[PDB]
This record gives sequence, structure tokens and C-alpha cells, in this order.
Amino acid sequence: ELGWGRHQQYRVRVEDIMVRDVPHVALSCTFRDLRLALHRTKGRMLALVESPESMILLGSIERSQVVALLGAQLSPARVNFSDCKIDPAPFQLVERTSLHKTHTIFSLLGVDHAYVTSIGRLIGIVTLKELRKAIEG
Amino acid sequence: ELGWGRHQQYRVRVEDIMVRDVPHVALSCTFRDLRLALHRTKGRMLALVESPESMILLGSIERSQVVALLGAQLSPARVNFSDCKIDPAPFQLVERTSLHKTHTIFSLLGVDHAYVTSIGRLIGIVTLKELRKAIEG
Repeated sequence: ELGWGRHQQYRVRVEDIMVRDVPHVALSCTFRDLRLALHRTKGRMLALVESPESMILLGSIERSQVVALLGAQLSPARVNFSDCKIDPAPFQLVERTSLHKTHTIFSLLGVDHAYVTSIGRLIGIVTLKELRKAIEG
Repeated sequence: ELGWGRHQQYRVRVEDIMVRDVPHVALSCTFRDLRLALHRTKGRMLALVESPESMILLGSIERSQVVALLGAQLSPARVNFSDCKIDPAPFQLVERTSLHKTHTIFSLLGVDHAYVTSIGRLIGIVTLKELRKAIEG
């Protein structure tokens, strides 16, 4: 784990290594946006946004409740996550941030992943894999 | 101090100790209401919002930036908060949180103030005065 070693990584900041692609989902009717997200992406989590070009984020959504929403459209009958749940407004990270803060947002304190952010903006999602990758290089 | 022994910090939550009138400001062009935020409440850092009908916590501004913006707008001559220094809501709170969780995010980061958000729409504000009261009452 981080810190002690030859000194060079004391320099590095979150923008220098964070992955730029976007598991976002729009606050709109289209199950096609959901289908495309579920096709293109995998793992625990997605982000919910006001619109693709405004890029304000509300919170996080996970594969089971969205494939169950698709399941609700699939049900024998003839998008609104607020009918069930939408999860906590998480931490965020600002582009300049040094690793020695970011380590103490996921540890000594329990959180799994973080959205990198700017004023009203979503830049991407960080995970422990990028983090421990960045610690080691 | 943290409290070792007989406590009800596990009984009671951020929703109980909440305070709700706040120095918030719209993204709007007019300065006629910015005049209120100068004295209608007392405090250092304000709550910038995406709309008086949405109240997403876009970020925070110190009085010395906004008073200088008014000093320029009423300079001897015959909106633009956008190019002052701004910071997004650095951490945010949700009603079901017990006092102990809050104490750790305050103390571990040296953050002086925080906002309650639920998902998006603000509910109220917190400072070192509220907790240093409520941990004894």
C-alpha cells in the first residue's frame, strides 16, 4: 500500500490517471439508453444525470434495479427510479486533487468508487483498480 | 471530543439538529436580490444554485468575492460569478446519518461547514457551531 518508496509519486493528482469514458444514464423515458448502457458496460455501478449535455449528477444506479426496470417493461402487461429508490449523493473528486487526500475518502472511511467532478459537471467514475494501479505504476 | 461511554449519539441524527434558512443565491442576471444575501443572514460561504425551483448545490463563494463583483458592477462607470474562484459542495449530508458519522467527516478533513442534499434539492446547512452544541446539549 501507498506512501513509502522512491519519492516520485508524491507528485501525482487525480486527473493524471483517471479513466475518461462515461457509464452515465439520462433522466429520460428511453429504455434504449438503458439497453445501450447495459450492452456497452459491466460491473457494479452507473451514474444518473439531468441530461447528457448538462452533466449535473443526482446519484448512482446499479445493474439489478435497471435490468428489473427493463424486466418491468418485459412483464406480461398492456424511466422513474424514484418509484423504488435512488441512492446516496456520494463523495466527489475535483480534478486537481492529490492522491494523499483521495486515499482518505475511500479508507479510514467506507466508500467504494467516486465521480470526478467540476462545477455542476461529471468527468468520469474512479474505482479502486485505477487507484491501486496509480499507487504502484 | 468524541465521547467514550454512556451516550445517545446513536439515538439522534442530522435531520433532528437541522437548520434550514441559508445564504443561497440564484444563477440569475439581476443584482436586486443579491443585495439581500449581504445581510439577510450572517456567514462566510454562500450556496450557489442551478435554480430557485431546483436548488441543486452547484457550489460556494466567500462574501469577499461577491462584494467585489458588486463593487465592479457599481464602479464609477457610464451576471458574472463565473470567473471568480468557486468550489463544488465538497461533501454533502443525508437525513438518516447519526452524529458520529458526521463528526468523522468534519474532523478528518478540517472542513468547517456542510450542506444536506437528499438527492439534488438542498434542505439546510451545518457548521462547527451546531455540533459543538449538540454533542452536549
